[PDB]
Amino acid sequence: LAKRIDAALILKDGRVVKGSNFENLRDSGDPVELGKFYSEIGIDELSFWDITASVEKRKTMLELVEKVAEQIDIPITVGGGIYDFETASELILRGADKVEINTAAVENPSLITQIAQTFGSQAVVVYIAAKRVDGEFMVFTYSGTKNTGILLRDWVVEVEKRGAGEIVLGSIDRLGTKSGYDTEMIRFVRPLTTLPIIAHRGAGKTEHFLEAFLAGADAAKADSVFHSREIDVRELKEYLKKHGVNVRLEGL
Ligand SMILES: N#Cc1cc([N+](=O)[O-])ccc1O
Repeated sequence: LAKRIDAALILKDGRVVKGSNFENLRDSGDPVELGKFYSEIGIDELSFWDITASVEKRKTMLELVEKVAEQIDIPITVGGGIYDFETASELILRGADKVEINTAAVENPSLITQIAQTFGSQAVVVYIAAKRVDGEFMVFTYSGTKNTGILLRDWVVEVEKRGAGEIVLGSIDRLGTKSGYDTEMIRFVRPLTTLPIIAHRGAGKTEHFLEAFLAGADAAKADSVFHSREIDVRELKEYLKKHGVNVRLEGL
């Protein structure tokens, strides 16, 4: 395939947290206008990740999905507080192409075969959060705090086997850093699974993305780095092409 540049939008109350620095938008903080803007300038897939806990927070997502699905041309993934089949089913049907699950996946791994059987494996993204514990990659859950004792070697083969469509590979050690994708972790996972692998956490500069794809990543996601305008998405794509990565450009 080619390699994707996925962009990720963190939501509270259907708002984009800290918004964005594109002064040309009408509502920097509006996910719909931001998301559709990223789809006009190079992003290949978008993530809508909701940090809302609240009472009517399942509605605010089903709302925004509906508004987003009529407007945005590229694939959309949703995750944030998705713990059961009800919530995913309702989200895919309201307009979500893929639903992300994590803790609920590790706690009942058949929720992914469940979502898969109904909506197709392509609709199921398993986010795996891992950090080194005593020289050994472990899967963590609950926002990367609960050391589940499942080592990643095995979770990556289980996830594939249970029917997931793609994995987001997030290195907890890189949260907030801007040193680069954990390319050791990517290289460690790469032979364990034929599934598409989305690199996440670390991105700080252009060249980090070239590193991520040589480590075997099928895609790289970042967020703040694009919204702050540290890395201009179009620049990022001309670079990746300059040095032999297969990425889709536009050319006007
Ligand atoms: N994808 C993703 C994602 C996950 C987390 N998270 O599992 O805390 C936060 C922000 C994100 O964009």
